[PDB]
Amino acid sequence: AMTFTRYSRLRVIAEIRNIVSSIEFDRDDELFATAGVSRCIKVFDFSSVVNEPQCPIVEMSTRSKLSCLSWNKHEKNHIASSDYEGIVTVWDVTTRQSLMEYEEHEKRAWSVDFSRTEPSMLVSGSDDCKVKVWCTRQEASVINIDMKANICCVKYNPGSSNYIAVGSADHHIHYYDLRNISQPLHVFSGHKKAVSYVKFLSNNELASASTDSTLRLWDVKDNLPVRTFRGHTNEKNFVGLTVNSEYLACGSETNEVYVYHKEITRPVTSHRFGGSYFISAVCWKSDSPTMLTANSQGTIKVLVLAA
Amino acid sequence: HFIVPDL
Repeated sequence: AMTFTRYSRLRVIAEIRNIVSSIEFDRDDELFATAGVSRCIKVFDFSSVVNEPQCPIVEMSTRSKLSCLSWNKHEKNHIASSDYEGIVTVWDVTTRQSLMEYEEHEKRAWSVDFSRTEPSMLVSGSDDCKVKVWCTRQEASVINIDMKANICCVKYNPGSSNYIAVGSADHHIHYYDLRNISQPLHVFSGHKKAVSYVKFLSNNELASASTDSTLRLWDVKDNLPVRTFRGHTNEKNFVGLTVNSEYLACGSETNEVYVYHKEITRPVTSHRFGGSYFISAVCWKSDSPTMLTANSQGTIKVLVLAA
Repeated sequence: HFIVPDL
C-alpha cells in the first residue's frame, strides 16, 4: 500500500447544501452538472464553488426524473441526459435548448455516455433491455442491441468508439465490439448481483460496481478478472462509481464515500458525509485527487485526497 | 428511489 498510495483521508474543500443521480465535469473540468429526481439539470462553475461561500449558472427543467448525465468531449457546451421516460436528450447549456430528443426506448433509461474519440456518438441503456447507439447528426438510432435483461449502465472505451461495456441486471458485464453486435466480444462473470456501473481506468482496464457490495477490476485486452474491492455497503441503490488512472471511488448506503487504490482490495480511505442517507453520485476531476460527490439529500461536496 | 433492478 505504501508503495502505491500516499493518502489517508478525504478533505472537504466545499459544500453546497432529493437524490442527485449524476454529477459530472465538462470537457475541461471547468463546469460541472448535477441531475436527479428534481427534474432539473443544474450547471455550476467549479472554481466559483471552491472559492466562494452558491448558485448554478444554468438550470434546465426536464419532463422526467434524470438518471445520468454525460458531457460531450468535443463540444464544450453540450451534455446528454437519460430519464425515467426512456428519453435520451442532448442539451446545449448556453441556449438551454434540447438539441436532440431520442425517444425509441420504451422504458426508463438508466445510463448515457458520450464517446471520447468519436464525440458525435452516444450510447444509452434501458430497462427495456436494449442498448442504443446514437449519432448527434441522425434522429434514428444507429445501432440497437437486444439483450435479455435490464441494462443499468453503458460506457464507451476511452480509446476507441468501437467498444462498449454494458452492465446488466443479469449480473454480468457484456463487452461489445459495435462492428459486430451478433455476439459480445466477452461477457465478464463474477458479480453476484446486478452490475450498476461500468467505468474505464484506461484502454485495457475496466471497473464495475454491483449491489453485491463489491467493485471489480477487469482486463479487457486478455478478458481476465483482476481484483475485487470490498468495504463499502451497496446492497440496493445506485451509489455511484468513478475511476481514474489509479483510483476507484464509490458511494455507500452508510452515507460514506469510499476510495480504493486499484492495486489494493480494501479502502485507502473513506469519508462520512454527515442508512437514513446514501451517497448517490461521484466523479473524479480527471487524474487529480479532487472529486465531486453528492448524496440522497441533494448535498454536494468537493473532496480532495490528502496525506 | 434509485433502486438497482435485479432478478
